[PDB]
Amino acid sequence: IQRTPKIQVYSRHPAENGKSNFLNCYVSGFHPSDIEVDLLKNGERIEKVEHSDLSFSKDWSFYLLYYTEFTPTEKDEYACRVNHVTLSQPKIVKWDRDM
Amino acid sequence: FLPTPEELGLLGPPRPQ
Amino acid sequence: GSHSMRYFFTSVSRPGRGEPRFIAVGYVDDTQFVRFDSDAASQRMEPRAPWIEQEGPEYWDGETRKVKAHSQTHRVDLGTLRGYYNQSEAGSHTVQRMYGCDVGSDWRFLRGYHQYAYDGKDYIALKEDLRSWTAADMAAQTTKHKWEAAHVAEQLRAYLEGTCVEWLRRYLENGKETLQRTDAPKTHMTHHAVSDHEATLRCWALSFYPAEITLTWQRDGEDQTQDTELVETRPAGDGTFQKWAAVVVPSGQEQRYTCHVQHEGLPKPLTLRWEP
Ligand SMILES: [Mg+2]
Repeated sequence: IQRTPKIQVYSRHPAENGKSNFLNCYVSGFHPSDIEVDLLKNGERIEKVEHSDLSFSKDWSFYLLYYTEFTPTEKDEYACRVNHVTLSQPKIVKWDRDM
Repeated sequence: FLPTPEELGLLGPPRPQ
Repeated sequence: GSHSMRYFFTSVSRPGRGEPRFIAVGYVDDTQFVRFDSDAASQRMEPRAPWIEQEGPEYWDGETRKVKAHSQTHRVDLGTLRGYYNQSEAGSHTVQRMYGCDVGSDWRFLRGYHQYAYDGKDYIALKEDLRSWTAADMAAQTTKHKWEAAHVAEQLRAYLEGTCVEWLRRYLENGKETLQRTDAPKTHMTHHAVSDHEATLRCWALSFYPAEITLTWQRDGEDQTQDTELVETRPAGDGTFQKWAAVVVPSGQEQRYTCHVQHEGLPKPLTLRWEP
Protein backbone atom coordinates (compact mmCIF):
# COMPACT_ATOMS: atom_id res chain seq x y z
CA ILE A 1 0.00 0.00 0.00
CA GLN A 2 2.67 2.59 0.97
CA ARG A 3 6.41 2.54 0.23
CA THR A 4 8.85 5.32 1.10
CA PRO A 5 11.19 6.60 -1.72
CA LYS A 6 14.95 5.89 -1.69
CA ILE A 7 16.84 9.01 -2.91
CA GLN A 8 20.22 9.34 -4.62
CA VAL A 9 21.68 12.72 -5.70
CA TYR A 10 24.75 12.56 -7.96
CA SER A 11 26.41 13.75 -11.17
CA ARG A 12 26.61 11.96 -14.53
CA HIS A 13 30.43 12.31 -14.55
CA PRO A 14 32.86 12.85 -11.59
CA ALA A 15 32.61 16.56 -10.73
CA GLU A 16 35.30 19.06 -11.74
CA ASN A 17 34.76 22.71 -10.66
CA GLY A 18 33.92 24.91 -13.65
CA LYS A 19 33.25 21.96 -16.01
CA SER A 20 29.69 21.36 -17.38
CA ASN A 21 27.99 18.18 -16.14
CA PHE A 22 24.53 16.76 -15.31
CA LEU A 23 22.91 16.76 -11.85
CA ASN A 24 20.71 13.72 -11.20
CA CYS A 25 18.20 12.82 -8.55
CA TYR A 26 17.13 9.21 -8.69
CA VAL A 27 14.00 8.30 -6.66
CA SER A 28 12.99 4.63 -6.41
CA GLY A 29 11.12 2.03 -4.36
CA PHE A 30 8.05 4.24 -3.82
CA HIS A 31 4.31 3.61 -3.95
CA PRO A 32 1.93 5.39 -4.79
CA SER A 33 3.41 7.11 -7.89
CA ASP A 34 2.59 10.74 -6.94
CA ILE A 35 5.83 12.39 -5.90
CA GLU A 36 7.29 15.87 -5.81
CA VAL A 37 11.00 16.10 -6.75
CA ASP A 38 13.01 19.36 -7.09
CA LEU A 39 16.67 19.92 -7.80
CA LEU A 40 17.99 22.78 -5.63
CA LYS A 41 20.77 25.32 -6.26
CA ASN A 42 21.61 27.12 -2.98
CA GLY A 43 18.26 25.94 -1.55
CA GLU A 44 16.34 27.27 -4.58
CA ARG A 45 14.25 25.28 -7.00
CA ILE A 46 15.96 24.84 -10.40
CA GLU A 47 13.50 25.44 -13.26
CA LYS A 48 13.19 23.31 -16.42
CA VAL A 49 14.48 20.16 -14.68
CA GLU A 50 13.63 17.17 -16.89
CA HIS A 51 12.49 13.74 -15.78
CA SER A 52 12.29 10.17 -17.04
CA ASP A 53 9.01 8.45 -17.98
CA LEU A 54 7.32 6.68 -15.05
CA SER A 55 8.34 3.04 -14.74
CA PHE A 56 8.42 0.40 -12.06
CA SER A 57 10.38 -2.49 -10.60
CA LYS A 58 9.54 -6.24 -10.27
CA ASP A 59 7.93 -5.55 -6.82
CA TRP A 60 5.67 -2.77 -8.42
CA SER A 61 7.58 0.11 -6.76
CA PHE A 62 8.11 3.15 -8.99
CA TYR A 63 11.28 4.89 -10.09
CA LEU A 64 12.06 8.26 -11.72
CA LEU A 65 15.20 10.15 -12.74
CA TYR A 66 15.16 13.95 -12.50
CA TYR A 67 18.06 15.71 -14.17
CA THR A 68 19.47 19.07 -15.26
CA GLU A 69 22.71 20.44 -16.74
CA PHE A 70 24.92 22.15 -14.13
CA THR A 71 28.45 23.43 -13.68
CA PRO A 72 29.58 22.60 -10.12
CA THR A 73 31.76 25.14 -8.24
CA GLU A 74 33.50 25.03 -4.83
CA LYS A 75 30.85 27.12 -3.00
CA ASP A 76 27.51 26.43 -4.74
CA GLU A 77 25.35 23.88 -2.95
CA TYR A 78 23.17 21.38 -4.86
CA ALA A 79 20.45 19.16 -3.42
CA CYS A 80 17.38 17.16 -4.18
CA ARG A 81 14.12 17.77 -2.30
CA VAL A 82 11.50 14.99 -2.23
CA ASN A 83 7.93 14.95 -0.92
CA HIS A 84 5.70 11.87 -0.83
CA VAL A 85 2.62 10.78 1.22
CA THR A 86 4.98 8.51 3.29
CA LEU A 87 7.02 11.56 4.48
CA SER A 88 5.82 13.74 7.41
CA GLN A 89 8.01 16.52 5.92
CA PRO A 90 9.93 17.02 2.62
CA LYS A 91 13.32 15.27 2.66
CA ILE A 92 16.37 17.19 1.36
CA VAL A 93 19.39 15.12 0.28
CA LYS A 94 22.47 17.29 -0.36
CA TRP A 95 24.67 16.67 -3.36
CA ASP A 96 28.11 15.41 -2.34
CA ARG A 97 30.60 14.98 -5.26
CA ASP A 98 32.12 12.01 -3.33
CA MET A 99 28.80 10.03 -3.50
CA PHE B 1 5.88 -3.80 -30.84
CA LEU B 2 2.75 -3.75 -28.72
CA PRO B 3 0.23 -6.53 -28.28
CA THR B 4 -3.40 -5.64 -29.09
CA PRO B 5 -5.93 -5.33 -26.14
CA GLU B 6 -7.43 -8.81 -26.90
CA GLU B 7 -3.93 -10.40 -26.75
CA LEU B 8 -3.34 -9.07 -23.24
CA GLY B 9 -6.77 -9.85 -21.83
CA LEU B 10 -9.51 -7.38 -20.94
CA LEU B 11 -10.13 -7.31 -17.22
CA GLY B 12 -13.28 -5.17 -17.32
CA PRO B 13 -16.63 -5.05 -19.07
CA PRO B 14 -16.81 -4.66 -22.87
CA ARG B 15 -16.59 -1.09 -24.20
CA PRO B 16 -17.37 0.24 -27.74
CA GLN B 17 -14.45 -0.18 -30.17
CA GLY C 1 17.50 -14.31 -20.70
CA SER C 2 20.14 -12.90 -23.05
CA HIS C 3 17.78 -10.15 -24.30
CA SER C 4 14.30 -9.00 -23.37
CA MET C 5 11.49 -6.78 -24.63
CA ARG C 6 9.22 -5.38 -21.85
CA TYR C 7 6.32 -2.97 -21.57
CA PHE C 8 5.29 -1.21 -18.35
CA PHE C 9 1.79 0.33 -18.05
CA THR C 10 0.64 2.61 -15.19
CA SER C 11 -2.80 4.21 -14.79
CA VAL C 12 -3.53 6.51 -11.83
CA SER C 13 -6.90 8.00 -10.91
CA ARG C 14 -7.10 11.61 -9.65
CA PRO C 15 -10.82 12.06 -8.71
CA GLY C 16 -10.48 15.78 -7.92
CA ARG C 17 -8.76 16.86 -11.18
CA GLY C 18 -10.09 15.09 -14.30
CA GLU C 19 -9.61 11.71 -15.99
CA PRO C 20 -6.95 9.12 -14.98
CA ARG C 21 -3.42 9.43 -16.32
CA PHE C 22 -1.92 6.56 -18.27
CA ILE C 23 1.84 6.06 -18.93
CA ALA C 24 3.31 3.31 -21.14
CA VAL C 25 7.07 2.68 -21.51
CA GLY C 26 8.78 0.07 -23.66
CA TYR C 27 12.28 -1.33 -23.07
CA VAL C 28 14.72 -3.56 -24.84
CA ASP C 29 16.97 -4.88 -22.04
CA ASP C 30 18.02 -1.81 -19.97
CA THR C 31 17.28 0.69 -22.77
CA GLN C 32 13.96 2.54 -23.01
CA PHE C 33 12.84 2.89 -26.61
CA VAL C 34 9.21 4.11 -26.60
CA ARG C 35 6.77 6.14 -24.44
CA PHE C 36 3.14 7.29 -24.36
CA ASP C 37 1.71 9.75 -21.86
CA SER C 38 -2.07 10.37 -21.98
CA ASP C 39 -1.38 13.87 -20.49
CA ALA C 40 1.15 14.83 -23.26
CA ALA C 41 0.13 16.93 -26.32
CA SER C 42 1.23 14.54 -29.15
CA GLN C 43 -1.26 11.71 -28.30
CA ARG C 44 1.23 9.42 -30.12
CA MET C 45 3.61 6.61 -29.23
CA GLU C 46 6.94 8.50 -29.22
CA PRO C 47 10.50 7.30 -29.88
CA ARG C 48 12.98 7.39 -26.94
CA ALA C 49 15.96 5.67 -28.64
CA PRO C 50 17.63 6.69 -31.95
CA TRP C 51 17.40 3.22 -33.63
CA ILE C 52 13.58 3.07 -33.27
CA GLU C 53 13.32 6.43 -35.15
CA GLN C 54 14.22 4.47 -38.35
CA GLU C 55 10.76 2.81 -38.20
CA GLY C 56 8.28 4.09 -40.78
CA PRO C 57 4.93 5.91 -40.34
CA GLU C 58 2.94 2.61 -40.58
CA TYR C 59 4.84 1.31 -37.48
CA TRP C 60 4.19 4.59 -35.58
CA ASP C 61 0.46 4.77 -36.60
CA GLY C 62 0.08 1.12 -35.52
CA GLU C 63 1.80 1.63 -32.12
CA THR C 64 -0.21 4.88 -31.61
CA ARG C 65 -3.51 3.04 -32.37
CA LYS C 66 -2.64 0.16 -29.95
CA VAL C 67 -1.29 2.37 -27.13
CA LYS C 68 -4.42 4.64 -27.26
CA ALA C 69 -6.60 1.51 -26.93
CA HIS C 70 -4.47 0.31 -23.96
CA SER C 71 -4.71 3.85 -22.44
CA GLN C 72 -8.53 3.67 -22.56
CA THR C 73 -8.58 0.09 -21.14
CA HIS C 74 -6.35 0.87 -18.14
CA ARG C 75 -7.95 4.23 -17.28
CA VAL C 76 -11.42 2.51 -17.29
CA ASP C 77 -10.06 -0.53 -15.29
CA LEU C 78 -9.55 1.90 -12.36
CA GLY C 79 -13.35 2.38 -12.07
CA THR C 80 -13.98 -1.39 -12.50
CA LEU C 81 -11.47 -2.30 -9.77
CA ARG C 82 -12.82 0.43 -7.43
CA GLY C 83 -16.21 -1.37 -7.73
CA TYR C 84 -14.59 -4.80 -7.15
CA TYR C 85 -13.19 -3.54 -3.82
CA ASN C 86 -16.22 -1.40 -2.70
CA GLN C 87 -14.03 1.69 -2.71
CA SER C 88 -15.28 5.27 -2.78
CA GLU C 89 -14.95 7.53 -5.84
CA ALA C 90 -12.92 9.94 -3.60
CA GLY C 91 -9.46 8.31 -3.35
CA SER C 92 -6.63 7.91 -5.89
CA HIS C 93 -5.83 4.36 -7.03
CA THR C 94 -3.23 2.64 -9.28
CA VAL C 95 -3.29 0.02 -12.03
CA GLN C 96 0.02 -1.52 -13.17
CA ARG C 97 0.65 -4.05 -15.86
CA MET C 98 4.00 -5.49 -16.99
CA TYR C 99 4.72 -8.08 -19.65
CA GLY C 100 7.37 -9.19 -22.05
CA CYS C 101 9.49 -11.87 -23.65
CA ASP C 102 13.07 -13.08 -23.22
CA VAL C 103 15.27 -14.72 -25.79
CA GLY C 104 18.22 -17.09 -25.29
CA SER C 105 21.79 -16.58 -26.61
CA ASP C 106 20.51 -17.82 -30.04
CA TRP C 107 17.83 -15.06 -30.12
CA ARG C 108 15.12 -17.77 -29.90
CA PHE C 109 12.21 -17.65 -27.43
CA LEU C 110 13.17 -18.44 -23.82
CA ARG C 111 10.28 -17.14 -21.65
CA GLY C 112 7.22 -14.90 -21.52
CA TYR C 113 5.58 -13.14 -18.61
CA HIS C 114 2.58 -10.99 -17.79
CA GLN C 115 1.52 -9.54 -14.43
CA TYR C 116 -1.24 -7.15 -13.36
CA ALA C 117 -1.45 -5.23 -10.03
CA TYR C 118 -4.02 -2.99 -8.36
CA ASP C 119 -2.81 -0.47 -5.73
CA GLY C 120 0.69 -2.02 -5.81
CA LYS C 121 -0.55 -5.54 -4.90
CA ASP C 122 -0.49 -8.62 -7.20
CA TYR C 123 -3.90 -9.11 -8.84
CA ILE C 124 -3.47 -11.65 -11.68
CA ALA C 125 -0.44 -13.20 -13.40
CA LEU C 126 0.22 -15.52 -16.30
CA LYS C 127 2.13 -18.66 -15.17
CA GLU C 128 5.54 -19.56 -16.74
CA ASP C 129 3.85 -22.23 -18.96
CA LEU C 130 1.89 -19.34 -20.65
CA ARG C 131 -1.22 -21.60 -20.43
CA SER C 132 -2.56 -20.92 -16.88
CA TRP C 133 -3.11 -18.02 -14.45
CA THR C 134 -2.48 -17.20 -10.77
CA ALA C 135 -5.22 -15.10 -9.08
CA ALA C 136 -4.37 -13.29 -5.80
CA ASP C 137 -7.88 -13.02 -4.32
CA MET C 138 -11.66 -13.35 -4.67
CA ALA C 139 -12.04 -10.53 -7.29
CA ALA C 140 -8.98 -11.73 -9.32
CA GLN C 141 -10.45 -15.27 -9.35
CA THR C 142 -13.45 -13.91 -11.36
CA THR C 143 -11.07 -12.26 -13.91
CA LYS C 144 -9.22 -15.62 -14.08
CA HIS C 145 -12.49 -17.55 -14.79
CA LYS C 146 -13.41 -14.97 -17.51
CA TRP C 147 -9.96 -15.26 -19.15
CA GLU C 148 -10.03 -19.08 -18.95
CA ALA C 149 -13.45 -19.24 -20.75
CA ALA C 150 -12.26 -16.72 -23.41
CA HIS C 151 -8.91 -18.62 -24.03
CA VAL C 152 -6.96 -15.37 -23.34
CA ALA C 153 -3.78 -17.37 -22.53
CA GLU C 154 -3.81 -18.79 -26.13
CA GLN C 155 -3.71 -15.25 -27.66
CA LEU C 156 -1.19 -13.95 -25.08
CA ARG C 157 1.09 -16.99 -25.52
CA ALA C 158 0.97 -16.55 -29.35
CA TYR C 159 2.01 -12.88 -28.86
CA LEU C 160 4.80 -13.70 -26.30
CA GLU C 161 6.24 -16.69 -28.27
CA GLY C 162 5.71 -15.20 -31.74
CA THR C 163 5.24 -11.44 -32.31
CA CYS C 164 7.13 -10.32 -29.17
CA VAL C 165 10.32 -12.28 -30.02
CA GLU C 166 10.13 -11.52 -33.80
CA TRP C 167 10.06 -7.75 -33.08
CA LEU C 168 12.72 -8.15 -30.33
CA ARG C 169 15.02 -9.86 -32.93
CA ARG C 170 14.28 -6.98 -35.36
CA TYR C 171 15.21 -4.29 -32.77
CA LEU C 172 18.40 -6.15 -31.65
CA GLU C 173 19.58 -6.16 -35.29
CA ASN C 174 18.48 -2.57 -36.17
CA GLY C 175 19.81 -1.14 -32.92
CA LYS C 176 22.94 -3.37 -32.68
CA GLU C 177 25.27 -0.34 -31.97
CA THR C 178 23.19 0.52 -28.87
CA LEU C 179 21.64 -2.83 -27.84
CA GLN C 180 24.31 -5.42 -28.55
CA ARG C 181 26.98 -3.37 -26.77
CA THR C 182 28.86 -4.06 -23.54
CA ASP C 183 30.36 -1.02 -21.79
CA ALA C 184 32.73 -2.40 -19.16
CA PRO C 185 32.68 -0.25 -16.01
CA LYS C 186 35.23 2.53 -15.60
CA THR C 187 36.50 1.81 -12.03
CA HIS C 188 38.31 3.87 -9.40
CA MET C 189 38.73 4.03 -5.66
CA THR C 190 38.48 7.15 -3.48
CA HIS C 191 39.71 7.61 0.11
CA HIS C 192 37.96 9.99 2.53
CA ALA C 193 39.24 10.29 6.10
CA VAL C 194 36.36 10.12 8.59
CA SER C 195 38.79 11.04 11.39
CA ASP C 196 42.39 10.42 12.43
CA HIS C 197 41.32 6.81 13.35
CA GLU C 198 39.36 5.83 10.21
CA ALA C 199 38.85 6.43 6.53
CA THR C 200 36.08 5.56 4.06
CA LEU C 201 37.22 3.61 0.96
CA ARG C 202 34.70 3.97 -1.87
CA CYS C 203 34.89 1.63 -4.89
CA TRP C 204 33.30 3.16 -8.00
CA ALA C 205 31.89 1.59 -11.17
CA LEU C 206 30.81 4.14 -13.78
CA SER C 207 29.62 4.32 -17.42
CA PHE C 208 28.64 0.65 -17.67
CA TYR C 209 26.05 -1.22 -19.70
CA PRO C 210 24.05 -3.44 -19.12
CA ALA C 211 23.04 -2.48 -15.54
CA GLU C 212 23.79 -5.94 -14.01
CA ILE C 213 27.02 -5.66 -11.89
CA THR C 214 28.53 -7.00 -8.63
CA LEU C 215 30.71 -4.88 -6.28
CA THR C 216 32.11 -6.62 -3.20
CA TRP C 217 34.56 -5.59 -0.50
CA GLN C 218 36.95 -7.95 1.28
CA ARG C 219 39.38 -7.70 4.20
CA ASP C 220 42.13 -10.37 3.87
CA GLY C 221 39.91 -11.80 1.07
CA GLU C 222 36.90 -12.24 3.45
CA ASP C 223 33.61 -10.75 2.15
CA GLN C 224 32.57 -7.64 4.19
CA THR C 225 28.79 -8.28 3.74
CA GLN C 226 27.58 -6.63 7.04
CA ASP C 227 29.98 -3.63 6.91
CA THR C 228 29.56 -2.56 3.28
CA GLU C 229 27.45 0.39 2.26
CA LEU C 230 26.22 -0.66 -1.23
CA VAL C 231 24.10 1.84 -3.20
CA GLU C 232 21.38 0.77 -5.62
CA THR C 233 22.54 0.70 -9.31
CA ARG C 234 21.54 4.09 -10.73
CA PRO C 235 21.16 5.59 -14.23
CA ALA C 236 23.79 8.16 -15.33
CA GLY C 237 21.34 9.77 -17.78
CA ASP C 238 23.34 8.93 -20.95
CA GLY C 239 22.26 5.27 -21.30
CA THR C 240 24.88 3.97 -18.83
CA PHE C 241 24.74 3.00 -15.16
CA GLN C 242 26.61 3.75 -11.90
CA LYS C 243 27.25 1.94 -8.63
CA TRP C 244 29.55 2.24 -5.64
CA ALA C 245 30.39 0.29 -2.46
CA ALA C 246 32.11 1.72 0.59
CA VAL C 247 33.76 0.42 3.74
CA VAL C 248 35.08 2.29 6.80
CA VAL C 249 38.60 1.07 7.62
CA PRO C 250 41.12 1.74 10.44
CA SER C 251 43.79 4.27 9.30
CA GLY C 252 46.92 2.39 8.14
CA GLN C 253 44.98 -0.88 7.50
CA GLU C 254 43.88 0.07 3.91
CA GLN C 255 46.20 -2.57 2.34
CA ARG C 256 44.11 -5.43 3.85
CA TYR C 257 41.08 -4.32 1.80
CA THR C 258 40.15 -5.14 -1.78
CA CYS C 259 37.13 -4.32 -3.93
CA HIS C 260 36.07 -6.75 -6.68
CA VAL C 261 34.03 -5.75 -9.74
CA GLN C 262 32.19 -8.35 -11.84
CA HIS C 263 30.58 -7.26 -15.09
CA GLU C 264 29.83 -8.70 -18.47
CA GLY C 265 32.35 -6.32 -20.14
CA LEU C 266 35.14 -7.46 -17.86
CA PRO C 267 36.89 -10.63 -19.17
CA LYS C 268 37.92 -11.39 -15.58
CA PRO C 269 36.60 -10.02 -12.23
CA LEU C 270 38.70 -6.94 -11.35
CA THR C 271 40.62 -6.29 -8.09
CA LEU C 272 40.86 -2.69 -6.89
CA ARG C 273 43.06 -1.49 -4.03
CA TRP C 274 43.75 1.89 -2.43
CA GLU C 275 46.77 3.39 -4.20
CA PRO C 276 48.27 6.22 -2.06
MG1 LIG D 1 -5.87 -3.03 -23.30
